Amino acid sequence: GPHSMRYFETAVSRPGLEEPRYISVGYVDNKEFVRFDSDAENPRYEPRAPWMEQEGPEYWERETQKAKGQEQWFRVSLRNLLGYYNQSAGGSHTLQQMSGCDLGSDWRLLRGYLQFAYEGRDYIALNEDLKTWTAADMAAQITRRKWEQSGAAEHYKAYLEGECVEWLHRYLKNGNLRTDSPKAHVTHHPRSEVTLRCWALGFYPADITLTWQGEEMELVETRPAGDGTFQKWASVVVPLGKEQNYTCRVYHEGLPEPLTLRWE
Amino acid sequence: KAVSNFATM
Amino acid sequence: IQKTPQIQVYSRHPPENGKPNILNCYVTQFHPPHIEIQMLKNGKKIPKVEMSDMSFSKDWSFYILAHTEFTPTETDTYACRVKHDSMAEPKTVYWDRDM
Repeated sequence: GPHSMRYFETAVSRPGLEEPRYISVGYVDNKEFVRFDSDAENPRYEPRAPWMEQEGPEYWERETQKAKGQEQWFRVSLRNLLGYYNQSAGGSHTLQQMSGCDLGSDWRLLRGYLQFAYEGRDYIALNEDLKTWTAADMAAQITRRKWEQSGAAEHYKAYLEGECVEWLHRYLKNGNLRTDSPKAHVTHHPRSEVTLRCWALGFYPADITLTWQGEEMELVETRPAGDGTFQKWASVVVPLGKEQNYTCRVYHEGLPEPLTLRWE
Repeated sequence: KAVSNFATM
Repeated sequence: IQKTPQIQVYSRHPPENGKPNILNCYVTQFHPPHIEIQMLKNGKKIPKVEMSDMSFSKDWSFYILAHTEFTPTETDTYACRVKHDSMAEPKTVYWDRDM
């Protein structure tokens, strides 16, 4: 199966605060594994899953200094951006980064990622070639030119193809993957006509499809139960007496094949 | 393995 | 610029009156990340509400899960109330045990 690593980083400035708040979250296979928060009493990268406790003290020391370096980088970048957009003092501002790698089932690099947002909107991104930059904003051209002239892309490329892949291999070995199939049931709610609501519960990961049918409806967005698993439902308003004409189908990666269900 | 950025914006 | 929070209120386990459960308030798709979330019983703030750490999605919007222990009853009404700069007034979503 395929694999991935991501670091999602955020710095926020506020009218009062002397220094921005910086938060970094690391993910392996879309599951949080490390976290740094500058608001902590003694800010350090901390493990977020049990399998990371295997890493010794020098690992945490190095990563913590990386994060403190990022915190400085974000502080300076936030200041530079304020200038680029002619934003005055007295506002709140946000700078975000996503970076990392996707591996195929063979554990080889499929794609590197490096994108940034200012005020929640795309600012600059490293293209899939890992050599050139896309920047929409006129203000972002200043940064694009600066990074073209400094050769920033070659260095990010080296990280993405080297370190990102190599350390993801090490984390997949130490973390040795699993999924939880959805348990489904249909509820019955008489109204004017009855609402049949098909429930999917206890599943992981969150990606799932629910359909009602012969031929292909209200729903909710997939939501966390709070215990590591997810929930979803879909409903249809259906004639009283004729509820057996309708069948709910649940598609999830953990299923040997799609579940088919009806009101019983 | 956290990324360490290069040139500032 | 502002993105308005989407809110769902729902229990962790299938609700049964009299039986302790966990009530969730799942707030997504918002920007800026500063937000006030309160969970209410009969219109009054519940004091001991647990808050997930804030995270953001691949579209750069922020999300967070608030939760609290509660015991559903036939007559008590639960809700989540959110204040965010994208909305002039707070937004309240009521728990419906069937949703």
